[PDB]
Amino acid sequence: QVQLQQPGAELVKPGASVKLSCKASGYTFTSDWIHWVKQRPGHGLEWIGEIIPSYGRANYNEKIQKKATLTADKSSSTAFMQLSSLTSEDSAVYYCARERGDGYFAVWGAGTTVTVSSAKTTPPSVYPLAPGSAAQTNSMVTLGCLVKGYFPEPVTVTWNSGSLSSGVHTFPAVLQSDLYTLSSSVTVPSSSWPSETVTCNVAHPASSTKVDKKIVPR
Amino acid sequence: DILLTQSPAILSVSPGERVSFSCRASQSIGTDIHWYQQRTNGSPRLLIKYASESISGIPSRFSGSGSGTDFTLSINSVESEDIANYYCQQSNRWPFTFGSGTKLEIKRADAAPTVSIFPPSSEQLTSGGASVVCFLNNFYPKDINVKWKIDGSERQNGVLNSWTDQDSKDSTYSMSSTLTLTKDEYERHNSYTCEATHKTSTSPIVKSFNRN
Amino acid sequence: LHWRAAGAATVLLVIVLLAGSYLAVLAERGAPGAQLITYPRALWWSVETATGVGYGDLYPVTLWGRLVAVVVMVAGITSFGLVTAALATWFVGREQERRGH
Ligand SMILES: CCCCCCCCCO
Ligand SMILES: [K+]
Repeated sequence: QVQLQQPGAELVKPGASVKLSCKASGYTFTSDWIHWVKQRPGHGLEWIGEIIPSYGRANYNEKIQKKATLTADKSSSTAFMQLSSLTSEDSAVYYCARERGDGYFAVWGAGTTVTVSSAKTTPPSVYPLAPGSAAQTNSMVTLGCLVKGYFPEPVTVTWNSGSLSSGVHTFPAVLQSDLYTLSSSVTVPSSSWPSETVTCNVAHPASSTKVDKKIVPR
Repeated sequence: DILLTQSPAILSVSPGERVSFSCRASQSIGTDIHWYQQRTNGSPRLLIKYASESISGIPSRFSGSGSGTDFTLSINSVESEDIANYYCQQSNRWPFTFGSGTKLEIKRADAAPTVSIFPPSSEQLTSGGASVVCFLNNFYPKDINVKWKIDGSERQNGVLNSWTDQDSKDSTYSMSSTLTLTKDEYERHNSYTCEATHKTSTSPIVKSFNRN
Repeated sequence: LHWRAAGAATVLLVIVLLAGSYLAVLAERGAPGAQLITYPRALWWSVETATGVGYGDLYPVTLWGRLVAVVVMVAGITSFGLVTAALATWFVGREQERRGH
């Protein structure tokens, strides 16, 4: 089972604050330390701080500006990270990790994508991508769906509820006029469509929306 | 604070070969180094702990060696799933620190792109918008060019491109070109064309559809 | 009594070794340059401290870390000397039998 559970995304206004969470499961020891790591897009890993839930003691990176405040709830087994007064420089993916007190990070959370802007949350519009009536096909056929006009990052695209993962591409989003847009492709044998259902699932954590779109021929 | 240097930043290896990642510490840290793997959009995953100790669930082709200030991560017979970023981390002195990271890159055989063009959907047109989508999938090398033609004439406005990093299944690349037109603009034209120019072919791979 | 206090010293020493190992990590973390920041080697440090073997591979650099160290030293010194005192009382008693006194 998943040991560390983090929310997908958090939209923050410049100057405001946010409190990220990290619910834990699995084996729990008093020697356990919960760490937080910051990763900016296209950058590397950056240790923010640590905390031992069985005492409430917390340490922080001295080489960076202190934006964080670490707390924990022993009952709900949840670690908290208070980020205050955020700018565009604080926009990154924040991971939480568990250390057994032996130096290494055995398990990581999925990470929370924190976006700092004054723009508004916008759910995505999902449109199907079926081949034209004149397009020929080989042994394989290429389908897809268009995720456009959402904010902020990220979105998770799966095909047939994750049961279909072979031959899938999901392109990085492009930003235009405070709205993101991407596409995802899927390649199945031409003999299996549309005799077998193909559907893309699009989750947008920031708006708590998840939609489905079946890909039927035109 | 302990400084961990990972050179080089990028490693290009052929399929099946043995690769080695380097991690040098600014001072002696014994064997208190740990290795992590991070694929695209994924979270870091522990590969090797304490320089050489193996982790359960990790393929046996991963090994590690070194002590003091010089540490090496080795992948035996590199395959497509190994394409990711690799980080080292020390636990000898507070605070813990990470290396800058090294990206693994596989040089596979040359592959021609699979081009597919997609007309706007019924749902999108209803909202008063029209996006023409073209996929250029599974090609190598990564260098490629896409060209749009509306009714035989080259178009450059309203075209957005997106490239994926190296694929962790076949070591290929893929890009998507999207032409965004208003419903009115889209209805005033007939032929839409996506053209892909790649190393594998002197002639462009062309895909078109008529609005009808 | 001497045998009891010896056994009492041993179990207390073990507790101090465990607690001292835990408290050291808690105190040392947060201070740049500290090496006493993981439990396994902290326990090894605790044994080193209680025995005074003097390998000098690990030592606290903070006030509370050093305070923990002192407790372990004295606990080790008291314990290993209580055992000496217990062994002495044992021999003294046995000598008072082989002379018939
Ligand atoms: C001797 C008892 C001290 C226990 C360790 C306290 C940790 C101090 C952190 O500021
Ligand atoms: K001594």
